[PDB]
Amino acid sequence: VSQVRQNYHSDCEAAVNRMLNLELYASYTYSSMYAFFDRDDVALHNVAEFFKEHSHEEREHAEKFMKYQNKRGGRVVLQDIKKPERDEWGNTLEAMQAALQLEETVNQALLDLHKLATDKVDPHLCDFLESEYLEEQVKDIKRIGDFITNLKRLGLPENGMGEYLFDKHSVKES
Amino acid sequence: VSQVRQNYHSDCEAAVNRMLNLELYASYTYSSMYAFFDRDDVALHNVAEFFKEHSHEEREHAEKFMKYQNKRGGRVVLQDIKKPERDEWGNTLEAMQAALQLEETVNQALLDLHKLATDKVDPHLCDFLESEYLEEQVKDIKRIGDFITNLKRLGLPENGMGEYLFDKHSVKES
Amino acid sequence: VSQVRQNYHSDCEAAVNRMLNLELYASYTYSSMYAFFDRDDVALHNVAEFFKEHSHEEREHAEKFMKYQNKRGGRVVLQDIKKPERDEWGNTLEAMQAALQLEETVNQALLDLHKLATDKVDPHLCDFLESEYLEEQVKDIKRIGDFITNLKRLGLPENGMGEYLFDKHSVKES
Amino acid sequence: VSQVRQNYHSDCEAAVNRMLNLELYASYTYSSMYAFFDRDDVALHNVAEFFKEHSHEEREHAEKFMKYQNKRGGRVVLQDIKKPERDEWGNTLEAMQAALQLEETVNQALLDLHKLATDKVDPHLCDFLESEYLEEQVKDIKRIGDFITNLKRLGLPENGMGEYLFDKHSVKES
Ligand SMILES: [Cl-]
Ligand SMILES: [Cl-]
Ligand SMILES: [Cl-]
Ligand SMILES: [Cl-]
Ligand SMILES: [Cl-]
Ligand SMILES: [Cl-]
Ligand SMILES: [Cl-]
Ligand SMILES: [Cl-]
Ligand SMILES: [Cl-]
Ligand SMILES: [Cl-]
Ligand SMILES: [Cl-]
Ligand SMILES: [Cl-]
Ligand SMILES: [Cl-]
Ligand SMILES: [Cl-]
Ligand SMILES: [Cl-]
Ligand SMILES: [Cl-]
Ligand SMILES: [Cl-]
Ligand SMILES: [Cl-]
Ligand SMILES: [Cl-]
Ligand SMILES: [Cl-]
Ligand SMILES: [Cl-]
Ligand SMILES: [Cl-]
Ligand SMILES: [Cl-]
Ligand SMILES: [Cl-]
Ligand SMILES: [Cl-]
Ligand SMILES: [Cl-]
Ligand SMILES: [Cl-]
Ligand SMILES: [Cl-]
Ligand SMILES: [Cl-]
Ligand SMILES: [Cl-]
Ligand SMILES: [Cl-]
Ligand SMILES: [Cl-]
Ligand SMILES: [Cl-]
Ligand SMILES: [Cl-]
Ligand SMILES: [Cl-]
Ligand SMILES: [Cl-]
Ligand SMILES: [Cl-]
Ligand SMILES: [Cl-]
Ligand SMILES: [Cl-]
Ligand SMILES: [Cl-]
Ligand SMILES: [Cl-]
Ligand SMILES: [Cl-]
Ligand SMILES: [Cl-]
Ligand SMILES: [Cl-]
Ligand SMILES: [Mg+2]
Ligand SMILES: [Mg+2]
Ligand SMILES: [Mg+2]
Ligand SMILES: [Mg+2]
Ligand SMILES: [Mg+2]
Ligand SMILES: [Mg+2]
Ligand SMILES: [Mg+2]
Ligand SMILES: [Mg+2]
Ligand SMILES: [Mg+2]
Ligand SMILES: [Mg+2]
Ligand SMILES: [Mg+2]
Ligand SMILES: [Mg+2]
Ligand SMILES: [Mg+2]
Ligand SMILES: [Mg+2]
Ligand SMILES: [Mg+2]
Ligand SMILES: [Mg+2]
Ligand SMILES: [Mg+2]
Ligand SMILES: [Mg+2]
Ligand SMILES: [Mg+2]
Ligand SMILES: [Mg+2]
Ligand SMILES: [Mg+2]
Ligand SMILES: [Mg+2]
Ligand SMILES: [Mg+2]
Ligand SMILES: [Mg+2]
Ligand SMILES: [Mg+2]
Ligand SMILES: [Mg+2]
Ligand SMILES: [Mg+2]
Ligand SMILES: [Mg+2]
Ligand SMILES: [Mg+2]
Ligand SMILES: [Mg+2]
Ligand SMILES: [Mg+2]
Ligand SMILES: [Mg+2]
Ligand SMILES: [Mg+2]
Ligand SMILES: [Mg+2]
Ligand SMILES: [Mg+2]
Ligand SMILES: [Mg+2]
Repeated sequence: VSQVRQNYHSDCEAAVNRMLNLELYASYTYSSMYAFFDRDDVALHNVAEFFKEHSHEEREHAEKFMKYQNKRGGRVVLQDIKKPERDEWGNTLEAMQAALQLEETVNQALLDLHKLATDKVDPHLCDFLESEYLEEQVKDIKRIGDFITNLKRLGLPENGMGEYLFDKHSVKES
Repeated sequence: VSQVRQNYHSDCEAAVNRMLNLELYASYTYSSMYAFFDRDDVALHNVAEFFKEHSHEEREHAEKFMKYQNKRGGRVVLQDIKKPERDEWGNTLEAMQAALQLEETVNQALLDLHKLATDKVDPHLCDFLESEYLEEQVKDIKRIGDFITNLKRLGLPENGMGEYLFDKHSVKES
Repeated sequence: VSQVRQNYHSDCEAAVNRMLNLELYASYTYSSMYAFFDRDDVALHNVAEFFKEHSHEEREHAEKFMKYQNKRGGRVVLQDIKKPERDEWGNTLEAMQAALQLEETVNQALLDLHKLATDKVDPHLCDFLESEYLEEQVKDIKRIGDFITNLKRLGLPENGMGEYLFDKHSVKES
Repeated sequence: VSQVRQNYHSDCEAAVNRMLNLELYASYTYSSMYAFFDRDDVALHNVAEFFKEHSHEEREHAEKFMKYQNKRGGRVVLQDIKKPERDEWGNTLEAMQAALQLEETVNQALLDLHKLATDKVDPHLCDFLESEYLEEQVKDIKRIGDFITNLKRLGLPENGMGEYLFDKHSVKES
């Protein structure tokens, strides 16, 4: 047993490792989206850079779980990072719809971990999730939902001019 | 009778309280518009912020009537602030049309108060309305009429791309 | 159902709308206090400005609930904003006593919402209340209790010189 | 007839000369108050300086009527400036009560001149009064009423400590 370990349940330790893996998985999916939108036959570079930044964010969130695990005296255990579900992402609407689902999946895992931390009476883990994850998750989901509404408004998937304009005006110029 | 009161008719005092209530009512309607355009299924954030700023303006104009009332030795009497007529506002065109009607209503109440102040030979109240309200009212009505013309030009309500572009180009970026 | 909605109970959504209304109600009561202390026959302008600032704070806290509601995919539903319980507020002691009761009422509604969020296993709503409301509420209650103790010390309600001095020294010069 | 004169009734010209005299009269009364509060056996120097500043303000307002008269092609006609009604002013309360009455008298003369300008269809004279006089008059009356309320609160005329404190805290330090 680690000399620092206190009030840290084995189940929470294991769930933190799973959460670490899921954040790496999410980062990898966003990287795939980046590379798709960077293609010469897709060529929406502001959308591409949005996904690249989100890939970096998810990787940072993985690293935070690693640091957390060690702070509590748990032990980081890594597994394979599964490739993304798709090799190509259709268009900006399809990608953002997939991003929404991914954020919802990550959010459910965070909420499930909070339930487990609550069940095991671990307020430090509860605080960690609430302070570092749950609100930024809600913000990201809201942003992507807002995007989807605008892409539909712009006539995606059929309206290429709409898709062009989204890339110029809804995501930051890169 | 207040020690400061001079040339201030009871009818004007009461009409100032009604005007205070109407400005609060107007502020509340603009707040509702703000919240509508902030929805994830509406998501026109520059339009939303336009209405939020107008809500704050109308609240400031209410406060100015309160300060006025006391300066003249009248007594502020508050009533309920009625909820807005609608819970949802359709789209940017419908909202701006409602905003135009609201500004016209507020303008008519201001013009009616000026008539009353004139009838009661109250030049200080006349000056107040002319200097602090009537011209800014005309400017706001003109701005919103200009907006409506452009929203029609852009093909509202059917043309979502038009609605998107209005939000990017006609209202200030927030 | 909103595309962003996750782990958000209908009961919580409705309680958030009620909380929004209560903050608007509170703002309106403080506005009334402002106008009372601004009267020529009351004329305690630092006290007046204290209440004006608190009215603006409560309105900002209402706006935060609106933004919250939309972030979670709930729907803002507005009701009338009831006028304050009194048209005149006696003196600084009576007003501060009413302010204390109002803050206690708002605090109880916040604590009740936290209980509901807890019952519905909504940690994001719990965090929101804890991070944005509950501590600032405790601070405001403490400040007003401290004020009441000093107003009693100063001999309110009978001691006008005491009331004058409170306005010069206990609330910020405006 | 002056080469510049247009739409300027003889009655208005004469009333402007009377108004000029009244402003000089008012200035002189405030000067008397200044000298009273400067006495070694009165010695309220912030109150004294308040009245001195008001004497200078009223003299500037006289000068503005002179300039007005010439701008319209009327002719400045001066009369004696009557000494103030009192040689000594009692205490701060009595003085402020007299100041209130004086401001009310000046305000009534301004309102009477506005009525005359209205009757003679002189919008330039109306504008002049509204823009340069009527609102600053209302502000001064409000300020002095507020002062009187506070002097009563402080226990004037009997409470010397109250009178001392007013001089330190309600009027600007000179
Ligand atoms: Cl342990
Ligand atoms: Cl423990
Ligand atoms: Cl364990
Ligand atoms: Cl895993
Ligand atoms: Cl596998
Ligand atoms: Cl694929
Ligand atoms: Cl495409
Ligand atoms: Cl967070
Ligand atoms: Cl958006
Ligand atoms: Cl289309
Ligand atoms: Cl957008
Ligand atoms: Cl009157
Ligand atoms: Cl009159
Ligand atoms: Cl009347
Ligand atoms: Cl009303
Ligand atoms: Cl009703
Ligand atoms: Cl509706
Ligand atoms: Cl729309
Ligand atoms: Cl104006
Ligand atoms: Cl325009
Ligand atoms: Cl069209
Ligand atoms: Cl435009
Ligand atoms: Cl839900
Ligand atoms: Cl859940
Ligand atoms: Cl539900
Ligand atoms: Cl309600
Ligand atoms: Cl009711
Ligand atoms: Cl009452
Ligand atoms: Cl009082
Ligand atoms: Cl807080
Ligand atoms: Cl204190
Ligand atoms: Cl006492
Ligand atoms: Cl204090
Ligand atoms: Cl003429
Ligand atoms: Cl003419
Ligand atoms: Cl003539
Ligand atoms: Cl004369
Ligand atoms: Cl004589
Ligand atoms: Cl005398
Ligand atoms: Cl004295
Ligand atoms: Cl003025
Ligand atoms: Cl004062
Ligand atoms: Cl006393
Ligand atoms: Cl004062
Ligand atoms: Mg060891
Ligand atoms: Mg284990
Ligand atoms: Mg595989
Ligand atoms: Mg618990
Ligand atoms: Mg936080
Ligand atoms: Mg984020
Ligand atoms: Mg996120
Ligand atoms: Mg996240
Ligand atoms: Mg463009
Ligand atoms: Mg552009
Ligand atoms: Mg009285
Ligand atoms: Mg009345
Ligand atoms: Mg109703
Ligand atoms: Mg007229
Ligand atoms: Mg103007
Ligand atoms: Mg305006
Ligand atoms: Mg307006
Ligand atoms: Mg207006
Ligand atoms: Mg939907
Ligand atoms: Mg419901
Ligand atoms: Mg009622
Ligand atoms: Mg917390
Ligand atoms: Mg905190
Ligand atoms: Mg606070
Ligand atoms: Mg509070
Ligand atoms: Mg609070
Ligand atoms: Mg002191
Ligand atoms: Mg001091
Ligand atoms: Mg000549
Ligand atoms: Mg003549
Ligand atoms: Mg004589
Ligand atoms: Mg006029
Ligand atoms: Mg003016
Ligand atoms: Mg003045
Ligand atoms: Mg004046
Ligand atoms: Mg004046």
